[PDB]
Amino acid sequence: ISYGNDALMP
Amino acid sequence: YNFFPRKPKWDKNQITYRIIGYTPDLDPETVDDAFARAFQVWSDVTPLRFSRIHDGEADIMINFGRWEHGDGYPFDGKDGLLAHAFAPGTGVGGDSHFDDDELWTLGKGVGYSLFLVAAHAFGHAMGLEHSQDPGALMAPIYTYTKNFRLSQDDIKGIQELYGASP
Ligand SMILES: [Ca+2]
Ligand SMILES: [Ca+2]
Ligand SMILES: [Ca+2]
Ligand SMILES: [Zn+2]
Ligand SMILES: [Zn+2]
Repeated sequence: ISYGNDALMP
Repeated sequence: YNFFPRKPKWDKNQITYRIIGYTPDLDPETVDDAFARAFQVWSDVTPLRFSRIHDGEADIMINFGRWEHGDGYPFDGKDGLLAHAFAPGTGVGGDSHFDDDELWTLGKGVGYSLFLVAAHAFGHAMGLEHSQDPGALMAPIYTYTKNFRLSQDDIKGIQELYGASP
């Protein structure tokens, strides 16, 4: 399954 | 492999983490071990060393959450986002949160391996973006496997930020 946009920036 | 814009990374090799909360899905010891092994994936191939603390603000603050959980990046119930993490930086940077509307297991059932998702999430927490290599830990898709091994794409990527241990 996709992780989706789980890569964020502070 | 890929990086976040402007290639953020930790400015030191000694990184602290703290587990602020737990899931009812697994024993706390199993949760702790899952996270420990997820960090070891990365410390295996860099000079990064991860130390747990039980008080104060660690570099990587780890927690479980549901829906809106305090950072304005809400989770979405079961399915969709399984977890997220912030690129290296102060404050919320590095922090890694797991959607407890998912069922956390070690890969079986209508659920997800906490070890595998954490290892992926911690990749982002270290400064890695998603990889176009489908076999990479940092691929944008979750695929379960019984015997995980970090791919060469992941190794090359993480070492381009931090080097290898001498
Ligand atoms: Ca979700
Ligand atoms: Ca942080
Ligand atoms: Ca859960
Ligand atoms: Zn991801
Ligand atoms: Zn969050």
